[PDB]
Amino acid sequence: ALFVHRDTPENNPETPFDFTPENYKRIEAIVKNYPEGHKAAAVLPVLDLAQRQNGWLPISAMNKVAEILQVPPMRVYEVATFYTMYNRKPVGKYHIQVCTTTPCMLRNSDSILEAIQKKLGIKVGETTPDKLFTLIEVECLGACVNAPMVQINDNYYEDLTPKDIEEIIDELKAGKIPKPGPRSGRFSCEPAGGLTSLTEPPKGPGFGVQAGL
Amino acid sequence: KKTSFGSLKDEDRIFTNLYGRHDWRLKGAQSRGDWYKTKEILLKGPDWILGEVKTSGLRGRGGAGFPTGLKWSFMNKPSDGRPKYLVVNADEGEPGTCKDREIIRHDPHKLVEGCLVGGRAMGARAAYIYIRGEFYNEASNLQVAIREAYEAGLIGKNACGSGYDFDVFVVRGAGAYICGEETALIESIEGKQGKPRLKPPFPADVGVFGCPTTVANVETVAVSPTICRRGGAWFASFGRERNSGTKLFNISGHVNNPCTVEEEMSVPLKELIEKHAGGVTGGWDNLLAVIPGGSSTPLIPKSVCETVLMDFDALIQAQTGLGTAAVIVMDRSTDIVKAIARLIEFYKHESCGQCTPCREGVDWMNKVMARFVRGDARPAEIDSLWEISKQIEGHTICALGDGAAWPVQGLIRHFRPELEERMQQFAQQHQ
Amino acid sequence: SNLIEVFVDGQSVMVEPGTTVLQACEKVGMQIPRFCYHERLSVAGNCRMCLVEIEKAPKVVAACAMPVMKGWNILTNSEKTKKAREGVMEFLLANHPLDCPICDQGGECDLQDQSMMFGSDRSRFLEGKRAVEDKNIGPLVKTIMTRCIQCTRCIRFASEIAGVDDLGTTGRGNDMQVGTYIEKMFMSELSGNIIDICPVGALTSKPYAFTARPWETRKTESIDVMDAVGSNIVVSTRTGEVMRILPRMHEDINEEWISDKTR
Amino acid sequence: PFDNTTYKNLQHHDYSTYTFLDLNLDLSKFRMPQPSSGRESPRH
Ligand SMILES: Cc1cc2nc3c(=O)[nH]c(=O)nc-3n(C[C@H](O)[C@H](O)[C@H](O)COP(=O)(O)O)c2cc1C
Ligand code: SF4
Ligand code: SF4
Ligand code: SF4
Ligand code: FES
Ligand code: FES
Ligand SMILES: [K+]
Repeated sequence: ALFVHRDTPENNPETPFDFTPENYKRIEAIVKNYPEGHKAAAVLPVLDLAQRQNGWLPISAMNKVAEILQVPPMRVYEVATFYTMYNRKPVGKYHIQVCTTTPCMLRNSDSILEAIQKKLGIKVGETTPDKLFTLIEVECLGACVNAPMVQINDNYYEDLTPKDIEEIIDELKAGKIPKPGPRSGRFSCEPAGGLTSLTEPPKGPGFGVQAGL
Repeated sequence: KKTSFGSLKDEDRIFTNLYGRHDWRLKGAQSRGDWYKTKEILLKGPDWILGEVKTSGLRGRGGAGFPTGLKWSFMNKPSDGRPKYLVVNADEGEPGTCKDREIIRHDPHKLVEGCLVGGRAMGARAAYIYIRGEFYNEASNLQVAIREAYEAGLIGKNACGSGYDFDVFVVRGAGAYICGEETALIESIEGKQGKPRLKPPFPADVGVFGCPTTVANVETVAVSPTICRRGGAWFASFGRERNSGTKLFNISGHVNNPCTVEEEMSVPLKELIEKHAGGVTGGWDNLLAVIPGGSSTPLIPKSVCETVLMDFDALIQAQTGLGTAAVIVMDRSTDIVKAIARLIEFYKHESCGQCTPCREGVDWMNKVMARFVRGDARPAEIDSLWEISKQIEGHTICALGDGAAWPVQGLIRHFRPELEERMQQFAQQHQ
Repeated sequence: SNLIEVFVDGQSVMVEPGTTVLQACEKVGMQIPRFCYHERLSVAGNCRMCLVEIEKAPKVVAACAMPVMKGWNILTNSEKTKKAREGVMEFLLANHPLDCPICDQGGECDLQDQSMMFGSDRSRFLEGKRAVEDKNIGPLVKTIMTRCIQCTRCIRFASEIAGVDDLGTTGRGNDMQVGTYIEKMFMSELSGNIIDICPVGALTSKPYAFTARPWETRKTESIDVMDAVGSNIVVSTRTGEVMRILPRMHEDINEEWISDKTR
Repeated sequence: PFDNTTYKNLQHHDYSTYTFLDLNLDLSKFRMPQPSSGRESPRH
């Protein structure tokens, strides 16, 4: 939770990091998305690619990004510490992120958070001793109508109950990969119990098109 | 003129795959009218396109509600050597707001076409779609759609056979609500901390990479092709004057069926909740307060919600705002002070820290609110907290500071007896 | 011809286009309060101490960054302007440490002086304060970073004047911290100038620490001889002893900087 | 026929770590040539 770096044996400038040959090809595509003379715009995508390859960002990964893009290392450090999706410490294989902002709180995200802690035997901010799970609270994840919800790595699990999340964790332990999305009965953001709109077949090309086009 | 608004017919809805029950890919999109006669729209020219958006009365759907036609016309000027860019704000970070998420993943081609048509009106060479990093699957869906548009010749070199070149890049964020603010979004694209810029300069003069830019919300951009196809006069036929069009609403909190739904502008708040969201949990009489347009808008109590309309002017007259039209509903079992206190905690975690009144003031307000939740305070501190909020409001670089102060002002305005009651209880229990 | 007319409290002044509101006020002898603004650094606009009312405009503008428009009447003393200054000062001091007696800036501190001149005379902050850990950036500049007010002057000086991009901000919001992130020494031949431009006692001279107070020093304007540039300096003395060396502004030689050897 | 009872957005259940960036690599061949500020970077 700190924003200063202290070198340890496992996180120092000589900790091994380098992009794989495939990831170097992907970097060229990232950098080519921006005008020439403004390579620094690639710091965010490239820094995230380093985390995806490595799981987290040691100081050596941040230094490598600075070198590739020819930006001062401090400017990479500033980005790494500003945006919360960057892990400057190792995280469990499954980063469980529970939304606890008011819309999810109003629909009992506390029960979801308590259910996870009881099952995994850990508190918020901790990693399990097996290093498979890390748990944290996050702010609104943009799925408020599907509250309460969690994000585990790249996926959303929605309309959770204490029973649903415990099943999702059991699948993760088993090595299966649960399907994302609502766990309540509906498919996405439609009202439960029946569509109140979009029931009719949509109009085809040219419907209602003004004259003159 | 209409007296009442609502009951939008399916034939008049713009986001016809809102729930993802039809193919979101190009074939499904075209069968639903997307990418139809885009060439003819492009060959009409930027002035014709800008006229249609002006006539439609469309206003920004990102929260501030600026008249879109006028805003996009800032780009309609001769080039000076620099490229020009459209930046689509898909950061969708306001608590309660999840409308843009459904557009991106279920109707991606509406957004892509909107970039081309919207970018054409500004004379932009490319669109940078900034999507919050947490929306990974939605970003991948959009990337698949963009590849389909490229492969079909609908964008890129000679887009839609129109002789206009246009690219559409997707850049992901890395976890910051402040990156939805238009200038902080630009800074993030440039590889810096998402810290908003002062104005002037304005983005239309100096924006992303220092070039003329327009930042537009996903919903604003995604409705532009339809407005051009069906005309601005069709769009302006919905809602009150200066409150035109349809609107995506998110209804969450203490309702029976929390959902996203498209509905006419100026629909009554009560009808929206009861007709689409299945009513307040425990009945309308169980309603306590509603946040009508995302966490940044002041709450309104049940008495105001009886008759208020959901449009820009009606909610302003009710001392709040339409915002993103994210309706958060709280029934009478809610601890209203805790609910608002949690929102100030959110703003404390999202403040970029750049400027003094929000770096220090929001954190200060957060500490007072936490004491107010427990009642561990004196009533004289309520007026003090009101004054602190007014010292943040209007004195910061960006509107996040305004957005943290307004919810506090809403709580004090309508629930001061509740705050004083909590303090009186604490004093006795701790006497 | 090119100049445009603006008004400072009703007094007409002719200024060139691009002149900021703050510069227009300084044409009639009014110094707008500031913290983040420094005329030799790039504009930042983050402290908000320079907010000032423009007549017939509901929102105060950051005078340091806002270009003045033709016909504006800048009210540098209006009730709206004064309340804006009081509010910003209140936020600046809310987490500031009660350090003045032990802080070397005391007596020549812009936070102290602008608090006296533009702030309220008391506190209504009832909470606990922030405390930040100190950074080690070498043997010349002592950091007591709980005193930092996040004005980013040091960052801008290091990047633009010294051409060293080692200082930055890490974290976010109230926890935003100025420093190097990693353990790293700010050894540049101009490093000591960040002591001068830091408005508070966050960055202080290590050799000078605790030895004197500003009011008791005698100032002798003199010249440097450590090189051939001829930088103008002020020799601070007390009771017959040299206590420190300070830059003396000279636009055509050293401006307001000196080298670390001179210092 | 016509159906309105199934979710037709199941492809993303098979997305993986590098899906987004692999697509960005595919899109690279369709882009127009980028503009240039005229220098390698602001520090040149
Ligand atoms: C803290 C903050 C967060 C914001 N987040 C978003 C957002 O997520 N999406 C959005 O469209 N606008 C957001 N905005 C508003 C934008 O700054 C800007 O007004 C909008 O993108 C303009 O688009 P529009 O005119 O089409 O509505 C935010 C503003 C602030 C101050
Ligand atoms: S108001 Fe807050 S988020 Fe906006 S620029 Fe100031 S510190 Fe940053
Ligand atoms: S910096 Fe100024 S206000 Fe702060 S402790 Fe030192 S003398 Fe006092
Ligand atoms: S250390 Fe001093 S100059 Fe640097 S940001 Fe803090 S107060 Fe400003
Ligand atoms: S409040 Fe939890 S997803 Fe929005
Ligand atoms: S001096 Fe203008 S905002 Fe700091
Ligand atoms: K100092």
